[PDB]
Amino acid sequence: MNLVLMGLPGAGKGTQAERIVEAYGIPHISTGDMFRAAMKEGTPLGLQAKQYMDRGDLVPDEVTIGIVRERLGKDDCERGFLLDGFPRTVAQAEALEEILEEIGRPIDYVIHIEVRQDVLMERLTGRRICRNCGATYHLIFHPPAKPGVCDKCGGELYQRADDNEETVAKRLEVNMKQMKPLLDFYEQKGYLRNVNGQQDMQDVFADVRELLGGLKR
Ligand SMILES: Nc1ncnc2c1ncn2[C@@H]1O[C@H](COP(=O)(O)OP(=O)(O)OP(=O)(O)OP(=O)(O)OP(=O)(O)OC[C@H]2O[C@@H](n3cnc4c(N)ncnc43)[C@H](O)[C@@H]2O)[C@@H](O)[C@H]1O
Ligand SMILES: [Mg+2]
Ligand SMILES: [Zn+2]
Repeated sequence: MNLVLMGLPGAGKGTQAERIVEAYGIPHISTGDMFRAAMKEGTPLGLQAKQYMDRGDLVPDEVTIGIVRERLGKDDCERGFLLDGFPRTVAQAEALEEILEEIGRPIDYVIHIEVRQDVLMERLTGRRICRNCGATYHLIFHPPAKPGVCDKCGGELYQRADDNEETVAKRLEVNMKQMKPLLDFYEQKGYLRNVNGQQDMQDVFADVRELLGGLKR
């Protein structure tokens, strides 16, 4: 299963990714994760990226496409993969089509997790993620068993620097602007599918699973 998740910041892409990866054992490729790792490690790309992320802006396309091209070629992606929050622009999506054509791993479905903007500030400011394994929690909607401790590795949870009210408002604007063109791109391709992301996380996952059920695992 060769999959893309798309959706606004806070829509639940990571939360569903965790469940898809657990159930199907495919690699999770998250450009935000990659950029945050590089930033933590202090690499030149991480430091460049940090500037955009801190503002809530997108990292430029070509560097982003580069890291994805490199990632997607690995042997662990032979039996499927899950792209989470890439592509984010039409240019990214056009480059991805070429990339997948070259290695013979074309997309099965793009899954649009649809959430209205007026619930996303509360989703993002109460988001808490594990420092070690990146497991996602929410202080209201999905708290850990023990406060501040990841249920999966027992790591400490933290608040992403970009999940602050001002940067959230920028991220929503910047990504909303990219959405209609990117949705139209894939709608024209024919394999865009929508999932209502304003349901309990389990019900959202049920809808995702039922869509994936036509694919080989
Ligand atoms: N391709 C690209 N090109 C250019 N730049 C790029 C790029 N990719 C990354 N970047 C750069 O990197 C930055 C960060 O990218 P990124 O890390 O991808 O952050 P984002 O794009 O801001 O998306 P999030 O990861 O913010 O949201 P999500 O949809 O995963 O939601 P979650 O499941 O966590 O859920 C949110 C919260 O709500 C909760 N929740 C989840 N589902 C539900 C539900 N059904 N009900 C209630 N609460 C829920 C969760 O527990 C959690 O607390 C970008 O801003 C940009 O600078
Ligand atoms: Mg994410
Ligand atoms: Zn953890």
